[PDB]
Amino acid sequence: RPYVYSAFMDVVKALHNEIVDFPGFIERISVILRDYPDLLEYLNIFLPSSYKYLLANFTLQFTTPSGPVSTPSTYVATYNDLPCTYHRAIGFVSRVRR
Amino acid sequence: IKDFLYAIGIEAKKFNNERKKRELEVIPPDVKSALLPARTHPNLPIA
Amino acid sequence: PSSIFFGSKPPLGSFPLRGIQSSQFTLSNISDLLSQSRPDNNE
Amino acid sequence: HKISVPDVLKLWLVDDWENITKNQQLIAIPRNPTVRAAIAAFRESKISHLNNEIDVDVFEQAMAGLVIYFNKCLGNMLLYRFERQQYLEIRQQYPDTEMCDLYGVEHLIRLFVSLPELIDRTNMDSQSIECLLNYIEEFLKYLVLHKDEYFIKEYQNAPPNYRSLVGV
Amino acid sequence: WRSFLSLTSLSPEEFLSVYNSACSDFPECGPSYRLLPVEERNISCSGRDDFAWGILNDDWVSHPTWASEESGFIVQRKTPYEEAMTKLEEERYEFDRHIEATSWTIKSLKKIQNRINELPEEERETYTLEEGLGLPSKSIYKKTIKLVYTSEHAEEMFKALERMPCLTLPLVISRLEEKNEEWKSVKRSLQPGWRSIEFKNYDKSLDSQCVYFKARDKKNVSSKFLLAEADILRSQAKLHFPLRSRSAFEFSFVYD
Amino acid sequence: KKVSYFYDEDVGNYHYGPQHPMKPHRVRMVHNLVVNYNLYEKLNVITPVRATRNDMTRCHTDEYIEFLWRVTPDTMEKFQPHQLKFNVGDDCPVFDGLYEFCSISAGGSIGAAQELNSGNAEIAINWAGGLHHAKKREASGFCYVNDIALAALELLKYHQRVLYIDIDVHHGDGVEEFFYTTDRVMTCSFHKFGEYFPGTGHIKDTGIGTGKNYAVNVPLRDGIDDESYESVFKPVISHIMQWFRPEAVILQCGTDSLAGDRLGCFNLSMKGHSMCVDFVKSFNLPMICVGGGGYTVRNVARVWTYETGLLAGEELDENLPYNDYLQYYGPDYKLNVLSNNMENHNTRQYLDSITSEIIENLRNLSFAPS
Amino acid sequence: TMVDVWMQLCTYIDSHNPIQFHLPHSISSFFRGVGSGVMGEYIETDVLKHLERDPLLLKSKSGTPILCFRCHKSALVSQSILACDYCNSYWHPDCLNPPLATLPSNLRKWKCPNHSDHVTPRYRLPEKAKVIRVGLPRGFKNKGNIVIDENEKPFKLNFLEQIRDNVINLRKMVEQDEQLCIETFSKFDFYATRDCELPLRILCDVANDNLENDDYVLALRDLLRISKWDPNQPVPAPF
Ligand SMILES: [Zn+2]
Ligand SMILES: [Zn+2]
Ligand SMILES: [Zn+2]
Repeated sequence: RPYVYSAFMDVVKALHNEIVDFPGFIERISVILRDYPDLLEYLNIFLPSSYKYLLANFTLQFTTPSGPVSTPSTYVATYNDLPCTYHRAIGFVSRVRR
Repeated sequence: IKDFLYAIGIEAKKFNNERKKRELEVIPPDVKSALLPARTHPNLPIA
Repeated sequence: PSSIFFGSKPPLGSFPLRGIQSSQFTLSNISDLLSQSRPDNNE
Repeated sequence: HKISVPDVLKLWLVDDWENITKNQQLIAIPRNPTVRAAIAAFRESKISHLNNEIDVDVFEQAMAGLVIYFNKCLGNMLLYRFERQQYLEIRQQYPDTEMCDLYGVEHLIRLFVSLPELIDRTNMDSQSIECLLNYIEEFLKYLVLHKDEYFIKEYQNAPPNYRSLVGV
Repeated sequence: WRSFLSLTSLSPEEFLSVYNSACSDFPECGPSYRLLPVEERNISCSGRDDFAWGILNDDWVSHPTWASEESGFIVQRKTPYEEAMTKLEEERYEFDRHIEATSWTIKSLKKIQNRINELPEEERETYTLEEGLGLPSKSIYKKTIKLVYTSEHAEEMFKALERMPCLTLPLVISRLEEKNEEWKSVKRSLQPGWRSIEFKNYDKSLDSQCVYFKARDKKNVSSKFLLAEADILRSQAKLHFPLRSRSAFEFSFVYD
Repeated sequence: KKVSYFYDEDVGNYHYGPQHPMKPHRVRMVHNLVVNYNLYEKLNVITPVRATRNDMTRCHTDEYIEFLWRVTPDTMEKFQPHQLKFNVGDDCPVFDGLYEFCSISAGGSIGAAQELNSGNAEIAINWAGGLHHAKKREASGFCYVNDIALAALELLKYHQRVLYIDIDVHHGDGVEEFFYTTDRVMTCSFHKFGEYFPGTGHIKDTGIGTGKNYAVNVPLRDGIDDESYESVFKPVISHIMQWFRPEAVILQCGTDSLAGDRLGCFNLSMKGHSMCVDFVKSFNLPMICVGGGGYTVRNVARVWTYETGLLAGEELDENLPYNDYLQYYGPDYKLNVLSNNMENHNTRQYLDSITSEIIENLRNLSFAPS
Repeated sequence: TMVDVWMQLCTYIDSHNPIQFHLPHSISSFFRGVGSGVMGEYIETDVLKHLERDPLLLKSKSGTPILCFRCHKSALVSQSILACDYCNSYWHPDCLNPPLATLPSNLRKWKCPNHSDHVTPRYRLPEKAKVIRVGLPRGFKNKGNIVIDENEKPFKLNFLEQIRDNVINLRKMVEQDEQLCIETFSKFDFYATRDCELPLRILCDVANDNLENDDYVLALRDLLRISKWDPNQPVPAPF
């Protein structure tokens, strides 16, 4: 299945060249279809976010909090954008200060 | 082909010529440009 | 760090978490003009 | 029996055909250069260089025939099916003025270009025919020369109420 | 592509900024708006002020039907079950519209009667109303009187109630009440057939594939389409991976 | 009681024609379900004050409104020419009490705006209104007077920026044409583009003049469902509220985008059509919820009753209580509108492409030097 | 004389029944593309010369495969594909830059985005137009659009040696790339997943960085200030 291989190497190359911003490489596992490469990527991935496989009936990914469950729709092109989080910070600090 | 290579060479040098940006202002909003330590000035004395 | 991972739905009353582009049927949703026009590493 | 229309005028006529028919654009009816005005300008310019009194007379009577035929002809074989609404509106607005004082060179040239097929049915003397046709040729040349002043520059879009009115 | 961007001297950031705006050439006003003549740009609006004139738009008009896209000329074909449900709804609307209009007019005229009757007796005998009886919404009253009586006795009864209200009101209230009771009895007598039609047709009105899936599954079950799928997947793999795809698989099913 | 509910007890008695889709009877259905759910206490009920010719000539022309005041189904034969000039007579039929119905709806909208201005309320509900196809000089699409535009003008007297969100299956052509050249009103409309009624609504219609990038059009294909609509609706509205921060929202809660509609071609349910209202309520901005389309009265009544309850805060029961219109509701008698199958056509690539384009347009308002 | 010509013209016109205008056949058949209609209208003569649109195309009449031009997929990742009526190309109706909501009408020819006539100013050629071959080698003003087609070893290797070598080289490049990336993990995590709380720091404790000041410019451009003093860093109030 050369498509999954090419997709994997493309995602890792994008993470190298800084296009897909590590939350964005942890997802784009819409190519799940198998639990063994995830269990094998365990020992190489570490944030406290190692994947989690419970019977791949559910593929919820760890974090320092309790960890998000995978979305039904595909890992829809989540790239990072700085002005958004900056405006969210402005709003939150204004609210807390008030 | 030989015309486009010469046509783009002149246009490219003209863009690099104007790419050198060194300006000082206070209270224009102009672009999301290269030299904006300006905004540090009007927001500073109050904060 | 938990609310940053699959954040394509803005939660309820907040400005967007992450930005969205297209993925031209690629099975690796990166591949784009972003991919084809970014540095990997007579003319 | 044939005429020599410049290519610029041919292009302009086809562009106006398209604009009025398919794109739903009309011409502002009250013109700044009048049909009578252009007729008088060309008449003055040609007489100022004419040679003998017989030629003066035939040119004068030719111009008179031209203006009377325009005034008698415009509303019968010179407009498209998308302009009859505008025509009746203009007749209601100015029922005392006349077409020679209302319309413009954009329609005078339709008259000129269509003259051959009309002289096809008419069968007067070849001398009169050739005089009139040479006069039309010189007029077309003068218009395409002074394009900048006589011809309109941009067309006008018909409003929704106008389009619902015409509907054809 | 990187070589072309190097020739043009365009950074990838600036290319991504310029792409969406400089690829497709559309007019600035959009593909559906167009400018107006100067004549009809100042039609009267006797209620506007300077603040409204500054904000509202009077220059660019939209295309309702005059472009190549006139309007919606393709009506969505519905399933017979949805059509039956629509017919049922329409029947109910007819009955209920008539009953409720009659009832509303009965109530309004009863209010007028209560006012003029609480009024003492001298003014009771010498009272009068105006054309429309002062109802803020006279259309319902006019329509219901027309319908209940006729296209001919309507004017007679109207003038009668206009001139002599205190005597005429009880009779018209009685007549409207009687006809309303008749309509209500007919509605109660017709209800169970409606319930039956609704029951029989409800679920199939959501089950739209019950009608539209046979003609779409015959294609997937056919053989020519399957062979074509195989061939096109082979071509696609050969175009994508030229070095590989001599060891690839067109289809990989999992049977667990 | 911060929800001001407008309802005139006459609105349900106006009749369009023999078999017409638009029926003002739905407002009466909604009100009966409300009064029997007991929301009448948690709401604030105001019988509206009728509009005037001077109030409607703010957005419409004097000749057009005078025609609407003078027309009658009998004198229509003599008024024939002006009819075909003003678009009244084919799909916007001339019926009894046309001016009265228009006055009721426009008065509801103007009163909602005045309530939001005076501060007596923060949410103002008017279902009789929402006619968003009316234009400056002609009726269109079962609409005669643009109460949305009149309401926006009344809001702008006190508020500096106003957002208008259309989730009717058709384009908000009238309101867009009204506010096409201004930056104080931004019009975001989600609609079905292609071979459909208004014809207008390309992704490229983005305004001209000062109102460049202040019309937002989201075209969609046949058969959108709850998840797809959410994925296109939440990002775009969040980005709008970020870049163009409004002080007041006007939400056209049109329910022809539901499933099983005589004229719509969408697949939303009661939940998918109400997550929109919830997302917009979640910003704590003053808002006017106006009605709109909707041509299947049972679905319309139940969905609008649920949305009224959700704005008031109360979570209504699941069984319909005893009302005078019970038989209208099907063999289940529940407060819900399920979706059908109607295979979708909106691919993720299509939705993502249109969303990215809209986001770039909204961002250009603050990037992109002046 | 021409007086009599005028008399005969007047007699003809007031004797006959009015009709609508049509310019002579010479002017009409002059240009290329233009042509009359059923009711004297102007219609361009570029329509489908063959005669609902077949949504999914898989095989071509020439055996050439049907793959989209931009994404190289096969009309099955998306339920519809489009065939350009001018070149041998196929496009997904979703891959075009403004994605087409509905497929075009099967009457009018459709033109893919890979042609130069989309950005040329329209012109008209006469229908007697000898294609001139311009000899000027460089510097020819040509109005951008009227330049027609720019008219002017068998090895028998038979080995898989180079194919095997290329496969091993690809695997080696992949191995090195994966090694570098999976070592830069545990730092990608820290600098990309906690990146949402450091902005909170430089917002709360208001330290001026470039992006903070750009956000303040964004808020000023939203509020539309003119000439008054900027209030403060935390008190511009689109709160
Ligand atoms: Zn609608
Ligand atoms: Zn494609
Ligand atoms: Zn092509």
